[PDB]
Amino acid sequence: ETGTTNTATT
Amino acid sequence: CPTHADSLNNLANIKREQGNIEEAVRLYRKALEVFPEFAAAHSNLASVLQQQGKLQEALMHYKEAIRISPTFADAYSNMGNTLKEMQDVQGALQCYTRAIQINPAFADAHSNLASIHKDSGNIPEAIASYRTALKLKPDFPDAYCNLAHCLQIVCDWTDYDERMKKLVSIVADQLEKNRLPSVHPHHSMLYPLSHGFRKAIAERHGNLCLDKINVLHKPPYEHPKDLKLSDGRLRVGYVSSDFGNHPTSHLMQSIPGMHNPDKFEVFCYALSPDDGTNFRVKVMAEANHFIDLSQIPCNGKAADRIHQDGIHILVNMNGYTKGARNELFALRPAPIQAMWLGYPGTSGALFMDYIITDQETSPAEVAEQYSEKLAYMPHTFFIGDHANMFPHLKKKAVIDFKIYDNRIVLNGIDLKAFLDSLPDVKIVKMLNMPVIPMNTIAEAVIEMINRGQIQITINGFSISNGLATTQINNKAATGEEVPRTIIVTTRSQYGLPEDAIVYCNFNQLYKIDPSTLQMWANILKRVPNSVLWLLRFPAVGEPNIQQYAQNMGLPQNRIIFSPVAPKEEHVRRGQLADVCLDTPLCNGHTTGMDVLWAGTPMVTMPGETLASRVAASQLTCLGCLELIAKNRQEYEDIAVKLGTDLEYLKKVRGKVWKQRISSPLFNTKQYTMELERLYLQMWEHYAAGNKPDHMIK
Ligand SMILES: COc1ccccc1[C@@H](NS(=O)(=O)c1cc2ccc(=O)[nH]c2cc1Cl)C(=O)N(CC(=O)O)Cc1cccs1
Repeated sequence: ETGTTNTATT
Repeated sequence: CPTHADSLNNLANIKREQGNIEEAVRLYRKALEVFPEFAAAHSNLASVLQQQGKLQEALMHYKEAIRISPTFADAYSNMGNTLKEMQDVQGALQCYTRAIQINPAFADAHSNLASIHKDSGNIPEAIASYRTALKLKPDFPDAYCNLAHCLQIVCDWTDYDERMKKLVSIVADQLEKNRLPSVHPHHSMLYPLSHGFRKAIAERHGNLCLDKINVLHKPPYEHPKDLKLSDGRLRVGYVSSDFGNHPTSHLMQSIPGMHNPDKFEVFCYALSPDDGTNFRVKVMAEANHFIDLSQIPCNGKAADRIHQDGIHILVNMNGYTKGARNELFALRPAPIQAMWLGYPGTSGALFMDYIITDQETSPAEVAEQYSEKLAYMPHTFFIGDHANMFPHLKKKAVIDFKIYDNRIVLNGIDLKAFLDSLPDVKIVKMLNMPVIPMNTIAEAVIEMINRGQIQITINGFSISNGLATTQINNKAATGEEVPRTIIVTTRSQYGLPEDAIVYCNFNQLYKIDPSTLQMWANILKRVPNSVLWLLRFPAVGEPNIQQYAQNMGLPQNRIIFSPVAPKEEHVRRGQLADVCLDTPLCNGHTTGMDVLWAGTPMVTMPGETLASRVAASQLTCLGCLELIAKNRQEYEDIAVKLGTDLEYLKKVRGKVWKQRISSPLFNTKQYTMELERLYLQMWEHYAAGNKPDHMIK
């Protein structure tokens, strides 16, 4: 189960 | 007021980077009070809600964000991550592909998309998408470390040293900034990281479980302080997502039924549903109690059931592997919790009291590598159900086609009865090995293999082609059943040379590194009449390995590749090799047990990590100290001696052949009694109240 990246919207 | 909500949204992003998730959630919601239609706050909030395991509430906000802005690329990508964690891979792909449609240069989305291809087995596409993300965002720890593992999987050693430098550089920076490292704990064993970095990597992945259990607000459990409620029996809970057709069951499926019911009450907690295999069937029937926790998704309720069963020792058999629900252990429903068998390394976490190992695998001087206390087994912590699963391999017979012991091999439950029906069976005293001459019967078996026939009958006995076990009895092929026919295994089935030494390694390719292949190349150059036997896992790694072997001067025909075979065929065809060359970077723990059961010597060079010392531990228990190398030069010398001194090879092969039975390596009955003695040491220690201490003795 490869991890993912969440995006922080500014 | 979108301006004030924007300030709150940026502040929440900052708190989010610092690990203050609770405050980030409070700030995102406050921004949604000041600006209800804040699509960015909805998405950012859903991300942290996902970190806390509140996936259904996260999806609700992701969709609320996309109702506001139908072209919100960040929302689709983030929502894709929540759908993937929810096992909805098609839904994640549609989200990822929609995000990249809106923003072609969305680095995160390409990396997230690459994760699906990686988990799917489409490594070349994962590499392509990870490189795209790094091309758009060269500073991308997640995309770089997962790309590094993709290259490890396919044995692409392109700029390996520099790649390792940057990996270690990325982890050190992440550990310094108190960010979750991008290298997985299971994969850390493969990279030149310090033992401190490996434990730190584990420690921070173990802390993730708290984020998912803190929102549960559960109080600590009251644990039993005696065995009166369980009629003087110690209640042991085995937690595993692998009660079925999985290597772990292939190792310990007999242990539950072999526990002494006078002193122990065994509880098996499945984190996975029933897959319909006999492995699952066996454990469910032989355990005193079988609890399918896959039906209880909530860790709070699931943890309650464990505590409400009165468990004294809870055993973690997953570590940081697929299917693990370590949140159950973070809640500590049992007074004593121990790692065992499933995971080759430290949890790095607080809740795990012990790790079940041995003096060889985890000598006391390396206690700093583990967060848990060392609990030593008498000989080796490892174990396999080979004696119960593959009894037909306890004896063998060969065909003198000219006397080799691994060119044409016959195995079977009715082998002696079949040999007794032949008038010209000879014996070679070693248990001695019977030899069938090159008679009419011998030509008939050879004809079947060459002609590719499935099986023949001789004197009423069925003789099965080893390559066609699935067409004969699929249960036999998976190890669920014992094959009831006499099976024929020949080097000719796999293109192996009839008159050359065969060094084998059926480990997964990612365990090989440039130094390891260089050792094997040195061994092949020193033993001219030899070849290397490797597994096609993944198949796209075959050309990669060849090229490097080609650079080192070995022709392409010196390295023979075979496809992945059913369990029974994998363990049975190990009889065709002369020696097994273990991988020093990460030992093949289950693979070593399979090779040892086949009577094949294994050469190993124990490192410092637990994963690199299991092979040495197995041989130490088997009683073959001459196969353990202290450095690379001794590793090569030991291998070259087995391939050129055929008298020494015969002696070492007979040693493994005999001691696999006479030594405790495969004796599950003895292993269970020794494990029970260790369990009681832990409880006796707990009865006094002492904190978990080393059981090295
Ligand atoms: C960590 O292992 C895992 C983890 C999760 C899921 C399954 C496995 C693994 N199970 S195993 O160890 O009992 C096994 C090994 C070999 C090796 C050579 C061969 O020719 N046939 C084999 C058949 C078997 Cl059942 C597996 O099936 N595979 C095969 C596949 O997934 O296609 C992967 C391998 C493990 C070790 C060497 S290959």
